[PDB]
Amino acid sequence: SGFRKMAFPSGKVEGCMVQVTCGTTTLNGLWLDDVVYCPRHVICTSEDMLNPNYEDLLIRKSNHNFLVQAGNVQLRVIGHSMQNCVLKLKVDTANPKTPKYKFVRIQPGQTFSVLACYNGSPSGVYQCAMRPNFIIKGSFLNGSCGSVGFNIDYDCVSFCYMHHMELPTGVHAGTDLEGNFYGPFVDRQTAQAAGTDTTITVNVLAWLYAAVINGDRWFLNRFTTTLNDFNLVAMKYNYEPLTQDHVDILGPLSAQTGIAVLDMCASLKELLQNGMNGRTILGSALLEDEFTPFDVVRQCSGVTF
Amino acid sequence: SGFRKMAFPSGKVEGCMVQVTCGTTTLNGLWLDDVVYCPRHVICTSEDMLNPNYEDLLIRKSNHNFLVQAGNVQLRVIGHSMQNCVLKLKVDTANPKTPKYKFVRIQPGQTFSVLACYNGSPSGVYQCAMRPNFIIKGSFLNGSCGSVGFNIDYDCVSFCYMHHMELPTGVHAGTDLEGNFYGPFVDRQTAQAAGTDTTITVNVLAWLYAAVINGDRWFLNRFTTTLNDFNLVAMKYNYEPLTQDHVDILGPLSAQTGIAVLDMCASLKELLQNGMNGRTILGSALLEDEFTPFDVVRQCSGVTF
Repeated sequence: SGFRKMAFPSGKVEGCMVQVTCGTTTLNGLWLDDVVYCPRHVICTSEDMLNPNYEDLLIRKSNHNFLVQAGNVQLRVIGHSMQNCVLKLKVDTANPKTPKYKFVRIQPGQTFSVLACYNGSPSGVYQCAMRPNFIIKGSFLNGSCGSVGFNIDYDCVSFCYMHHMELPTGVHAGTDLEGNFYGPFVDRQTAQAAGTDTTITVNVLAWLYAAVINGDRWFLNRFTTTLNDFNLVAMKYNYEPLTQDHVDILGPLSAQTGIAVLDMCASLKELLQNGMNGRTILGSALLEDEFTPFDVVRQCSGVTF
Repeated sequence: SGFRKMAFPSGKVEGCMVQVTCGTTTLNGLWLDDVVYCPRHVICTSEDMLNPNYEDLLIRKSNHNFLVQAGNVQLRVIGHSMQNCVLKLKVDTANPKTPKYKFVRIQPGQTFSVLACYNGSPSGVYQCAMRPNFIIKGSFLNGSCGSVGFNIDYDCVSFCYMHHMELPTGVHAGTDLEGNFYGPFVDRQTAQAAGTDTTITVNVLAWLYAAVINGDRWFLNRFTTTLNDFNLVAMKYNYEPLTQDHVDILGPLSAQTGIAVLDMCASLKELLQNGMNGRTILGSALLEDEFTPFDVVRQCSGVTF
């Protein structure tokens, strides 16, 4: 037993990380089959970033202007094109370590692992949520751009995120692997702000179930509530409203624990109204919202890959 | 910027995980060169675990009684011996994925990554501290035994932990890779308890430095203190006493931030005396002690492997 924020094993992703250099700018790329995916802002100077016309900047770039280095070996780039906010560099060698993979656009509230890289070399790995306002709160230093986020289902890696920007507020923004940004963000150094940060209610509930399963139950109270009643309360605390789908999704946890979803909602309500009074739940003094219901099930039954 | 509890990339360790089965018991082993390391309690029934004589139980086991399976391939076991609380199974094939490695006995307060495995397959990876009372608080389900903890320095993996026991209290105990337990624990299902859980003061300080570097400085106050003064306070809050060595170790962070170690100690003192008043530091409502000073430096400058 015991419950941790756990990333997926990163080996399959490690073998896909390369270094992409164009002009003075170096960042990370993802080498799958004979294509290297990286942020298009690889082509920009720091001055360019204030107001780039990527189409114009791209005109002055040829295949030979993109140095792609996989460990100590130079890849020959035989073609390139822009797809939304990513570059696809066609290279002449298929990555021999290409895993079974998908590209997936994840929903707000869903979680994934980030393999933070610099100069195409991995630094570390950690679990993240795509927040309701479409930012993530990661750890991304200079050079980290092109680092990816992913899930694994057995042998298949689903890539969902590529890092592109740190906003003035210190939060992080990026795209799916087709290069469309999560949220309204653009690949320009301007004032952009994320909206109100809201908590992923369904995730908090899952985490409370994980707690109970693990012996933390001091927070279980004698009340129940209704979806509408609970949601009134959720609104005030900037919690995402809870829907019947969310309830359905929590069913297996409800069943395992014998605690009806709405009874757990009532426990959550008291916690929002009265706080934790200096206590903890699974070694946290606040309500953790970076575990999905599936994450909880996955850990609590020990699914492997 | 931004600051996360980050594990080391796990690829190098993944390629060393196997499944060890003896009788009805299956767990994980670490395959390095031509040796598989696993917990000796692989040889025990659940009844045996109440009071095992490992020497006697071992007498009835031959090489052929240990099924070692690396992915889908059976390894031939050509020798076996007991070293403290681990078995070393000599197999006839060197692991072709053996990385540069060391075995190291870590000190209390030091951190490492755990690759949680079941049936020799990885589940996930997360960062841990060896606590002052020699337990870790992990996530280890049935079958997880033999999962390892490690650090990486560039290409060299330093293995420091193998999981063996969950205590009645839900905390976890294990050995170094020579099979000596951290702390007083034994590989028997009896009442054993860890002592008083104390906080790793030097780590809390490092984390406060990480905070400041990242823009969280609301907790900086106008006071300083002395080692002795601070320690009086530390005693009361069950914080490990701070020594001159710890101060020395924090020097680079002191220098980068321009905040003297003893001034940061005074900030910490007020936090212990007055709590956080419902505020957070790097998105935590309590004092995080699972980052070493080196961890902080490592992340804040983006060291790769």
